[PDB]
Amino acid sequence: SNLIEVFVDGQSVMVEPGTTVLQACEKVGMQIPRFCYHERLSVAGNCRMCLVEIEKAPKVVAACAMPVMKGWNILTNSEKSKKAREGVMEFLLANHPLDCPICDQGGECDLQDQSMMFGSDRSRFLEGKRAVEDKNIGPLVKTIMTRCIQCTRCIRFASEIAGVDDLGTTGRGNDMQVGTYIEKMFMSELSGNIIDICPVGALTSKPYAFTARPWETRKTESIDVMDAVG
Amino acid sequence: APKKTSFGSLKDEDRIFTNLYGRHDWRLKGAQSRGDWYKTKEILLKGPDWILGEVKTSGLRGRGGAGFPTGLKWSFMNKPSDGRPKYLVVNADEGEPGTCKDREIIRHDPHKLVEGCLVGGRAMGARAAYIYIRGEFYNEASNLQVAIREAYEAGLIGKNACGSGYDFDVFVVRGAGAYICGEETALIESIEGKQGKPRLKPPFPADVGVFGCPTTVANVETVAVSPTICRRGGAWFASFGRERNSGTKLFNISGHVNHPCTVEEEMSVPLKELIEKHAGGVIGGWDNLLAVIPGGSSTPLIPKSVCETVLMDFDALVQAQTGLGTAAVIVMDRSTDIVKAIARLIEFYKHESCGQCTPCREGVDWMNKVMARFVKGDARPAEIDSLWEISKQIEGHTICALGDGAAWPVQGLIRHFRPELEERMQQFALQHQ
Amino acid sequence: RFRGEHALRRYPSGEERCIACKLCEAVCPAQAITIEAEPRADGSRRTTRYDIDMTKCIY
Amino acid sequence: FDNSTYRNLQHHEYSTYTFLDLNVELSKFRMPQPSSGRQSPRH
Amino acid sequence: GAGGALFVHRDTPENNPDTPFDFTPENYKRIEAIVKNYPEGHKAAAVLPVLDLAQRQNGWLPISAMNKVAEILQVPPMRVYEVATFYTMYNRKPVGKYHIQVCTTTPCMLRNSDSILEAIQKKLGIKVGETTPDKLFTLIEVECLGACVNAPMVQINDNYYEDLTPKDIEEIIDELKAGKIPKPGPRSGRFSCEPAGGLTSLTEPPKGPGFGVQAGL
Ligand SMILES: NC(=O)C1=CN([C@@H]2O[C@H](COP(=O)(O)OP(=O)(O)OC[C@H]3O[C@@H](n4cnc5c(N)ncnc54)[C@H](O)[C@@H]3O)[C@@H](O)[C@H]2O)C=CC1
Ligand SMILES: Cc1cc2nc3c(=O)[nH]c(=O)nc-3n(C[C@H](O)[C@H](O)[C@H](O)COP(=O)(O)O)c2cc1C
Ligand code: SF4
Ligand code: SF4
Ligand code: SF4
Ligand code: SF4
Ligand code: SF4
Ligand code: FES
Ligand code: FES
Ligand SMILES: [Mg+2]
Repeated sequence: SNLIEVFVDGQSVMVEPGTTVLQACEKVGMQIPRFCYHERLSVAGNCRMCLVEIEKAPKVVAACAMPVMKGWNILTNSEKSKKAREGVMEFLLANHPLDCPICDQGGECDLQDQSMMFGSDRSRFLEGKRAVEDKNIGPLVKTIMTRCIQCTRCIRFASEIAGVDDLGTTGRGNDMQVGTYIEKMFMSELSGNIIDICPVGALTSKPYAFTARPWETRKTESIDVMDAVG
Repeated sequence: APKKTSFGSLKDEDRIFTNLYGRHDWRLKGAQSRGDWYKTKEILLKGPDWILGEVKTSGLRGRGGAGFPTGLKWSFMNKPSDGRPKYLVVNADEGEPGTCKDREIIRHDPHKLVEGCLVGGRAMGARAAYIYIRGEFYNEASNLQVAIREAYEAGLIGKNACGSGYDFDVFVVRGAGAYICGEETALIESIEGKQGKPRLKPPFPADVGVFGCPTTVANVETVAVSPTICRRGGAWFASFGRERNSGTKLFNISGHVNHPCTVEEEMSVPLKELIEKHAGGVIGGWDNLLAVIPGGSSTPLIPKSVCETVLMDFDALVQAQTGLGTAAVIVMDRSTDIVKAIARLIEFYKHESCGQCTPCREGVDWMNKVMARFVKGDARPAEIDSLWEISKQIEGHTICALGDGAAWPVQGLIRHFRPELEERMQQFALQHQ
Repeated sequence: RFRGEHALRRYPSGEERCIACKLCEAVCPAQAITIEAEPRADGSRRTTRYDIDMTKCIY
Repeated sequence: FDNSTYRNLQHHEYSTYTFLDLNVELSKFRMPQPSSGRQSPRH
Repeated sequence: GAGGALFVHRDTPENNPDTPFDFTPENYKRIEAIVKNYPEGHKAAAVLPVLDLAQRQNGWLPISAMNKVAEILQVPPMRVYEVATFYTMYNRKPVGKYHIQVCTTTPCMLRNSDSILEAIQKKLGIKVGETTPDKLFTLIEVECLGACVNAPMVQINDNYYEDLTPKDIEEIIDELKAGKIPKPGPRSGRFSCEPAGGLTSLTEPPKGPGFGVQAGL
């Protein structure tokens, strides 16, 4: 019908018009590395971790934002894609603090896992690191802003899902920061979710702080009784 | 005879910007007697297709720096209306170091720009023109507003704009000190009241632009020449410069030259002739020359070995591995610290990044720190190649082309002046051990 | 390099070095280490339980 | 015909509100603005 | 080097949400004129000019000014905070009556911009971030101002002063102190972007209208 045929690593698949490269790769069961893309938030394209090579194209495209074109051949494991991921991980880790033993994200960190899976194993960064002051946005969400990778997921969630425009970015370039710019409590009935969507330990649970690590926990799938939504 | 080979000597009878030096009335009356606002109604009545054709025949390429063919790019808005208004945006940011052409066009020939806006909007089918000017150009913006006011009073714009039947508005919006707002999508975002952060493409502005409506972003120089090309014709404009390098060009010659200035010249003029004729040559003679940045800070620099025989057009400078850029020549003689100049450019780019995307926001600051250490000699030779790779990672992996403009000067310095870097490192090690 | 009885060390200031990362508890092949942690009164990341079962330990 | 004189001295007499005053003056000749159909994107 | 300015706001007795700020009625007329340019339903597009207008009346931007702009345009205040902290021409701290901005980028530096910077520093007795105790001057360094051909150049409260020399920069300061205003433009007998002597081109009388017009038009 209106489906168009595209190839992921030389394999044919039929996709709806306007489907992004990331979703087409997901159709064959391949997950493109990401930091800023969330399928329930608006597309940002800022992290640049999802860059992939299209066959017979010199420039890598951002898979999370670029719509697939008919007859395209994505190449998710080519040398160009791997080197793009390695470079982007390198830039992400350049200013990141050596906080894993004290970070609550420790065993649940998308940054850690994607560094292990797609990045290099070494640092060639020989400068000093940037450090930023902490923000206080209430008693529920602990804030350690140095860890922020500037994904902007928190800003998009608060604006679009929660309906609040309290979060934003001040400054520009290296000094750009995520916050409220004033002493404000990000208080809302859906606020705690910004802990889940934040990929790093920049936003963590204050009640949960330091108590457990993810590998020791046992998971019981259950239902909530705090209201009638279930 | 066709296919000329020695370009770079054109008289004042063929210069579009006749009031470049502001020696003549900058107001409407002046422009009118200088040839401005002539047969505008006839041009408007010829229709968008005829106007688009003239731009196409001329071979006009974007003077903002990228050199994309203007006719094809303007033809992207020749679609029928979809219920959304159409807009033309004039890029008057002029943030590139070494570049001062748009400032002079705005302050001394504003009516050329206003008429160019009218004709371009007619070609695109646009409804109004937004002129985004630099915030630091307060007097230039005020002169522009005076020109637009006297054009409105004389019926040259606004309702029916002429005896034409076409309604067109011209608005001037001032930025607030942001070089990134020169990028077309970042400019669009700054017009809409947001941070000047570039968008991802696709969509291109011809599909979703300002206020979400079809938009075309054109450089002030590109827009200004639009009416002269229409009256003179596409064939006349082309008759200058090499193939695919047609027309005239404004050049800003600055740095270590005897008479820094700006001048209109044929496109394919050799660099040496341009420097020694209009700028008075390099202080200390032509043999005192060390390096030249031909197109503003975003382009890689070239050494004296190349500068003596290279032409000043897009393809020629591409073959020299640098690029024409904004045609902003910065000259540095054998008396300057070549590493310090590149380090200052990298510091400018570090201070001008918008911070949206990871490779720019992190790697340009990283390159700034590495380059500041290179200036002293703190580093080791094994870092030079390392620095090269850092630039490669940044280039082509960022949303915006500011990352390219940050990574290209470093690549040029490493490609042409590596031994100076190595000897600086050796000296620092010698007196530090 | 000799491996003997276990000990928990301090910084020269007298502050404990352990920050309750639980890497020792994760790596221990005998599961001899038991750790419980909470924020200290001054907000520090410190342990409230740190046990080693010396008859489980393989040293 | 004198090409040795720089006429451009209008800007010397420009004050802080000159640009905005010209904007207010030009607000009269303007065509009616198009509307998206909302008061705001949050309406 | 590093920016120096902080991108968080901490309340002070002189800068808090209750600091008195309001537009003049004339500024409200100007705000209405500014708002009208943009399409209906896209009123926010006026954040950039109106904010600037506030700074043109007050001198700087207190947090109350940002709140007032946000309330007038019905934009969330954090959006105005983003705009204010992004653009470098917005003053989130008080400045002197005269804001001296000297360009130090590469084309401007190659023509001895450091000489101008040191001359200003020794004339005013302040550094490249400080304000004179009389609260008349504030000196900072800026990137390329687009007046590279006229380098070294300085920008003061919307006036460019170009082709500067140490003696020249000092006199402008003297003229600004004694209650006069100096004429902007080059300070070397140039008054243009022209070559410093000779006028290599644009010497012929300008051509009359319709001179090069093509046939059939
Ligand atoms: N005039 C100044 O002060 C400055 C100029 N520049 C120059 O800007 C250049 C880079 O600008 P970019 O826009 O990133 O280059 P680009 O090649 O990506 O595009 C330039 C123009 O062509 C249009 N375009 C390109 N491909 C298109 C397509 N497939 N469909 C429709 N439209 C298309 C773009 O919309 C844009 O208007 C640089 O070469 C730099 O020299 C940079 C800084 C300042
Ligand atoms: C960081 C950056 C800054 C830019 N600044 C300007 C500018 O100040 N003026 C301009 O005309 N183009 C500037 N450009 C290039 C614009 O993309 C260009 O103007 C646009 O594509 C249309 O220009 P054209 O008329 O030459 O095709 C800039 C590009 C980048 C990446
Ligand atoms: S966020 Fe992840 S990478 Fe960063 S310190 Fe915490 S665990 Fe380590
Ligand atoms: S705090 Fe977390 S979600 Fe918010 S921008 Fe930083 S990394 Fe992204
Ligand atoms: S390349 Fe730099 S200026 Fe361009 S979008 Fe990315 S961070 Fe912003
Ligand atoms: S929990 Fe174990 S590994 Fe972590 S700091 Fe304490 S003793 Fe060391
Ligand atoms: S078995 Fe003993 S020595 Fe080995 S990791 Fe466990 S506690 Fe340490
Ligand atoms: S996931 Fe695509 S740019 Fe971040
Ligand atoms: S470098 Fe000084 S004005 Fe351009
Ligand atoms: Mg988190």
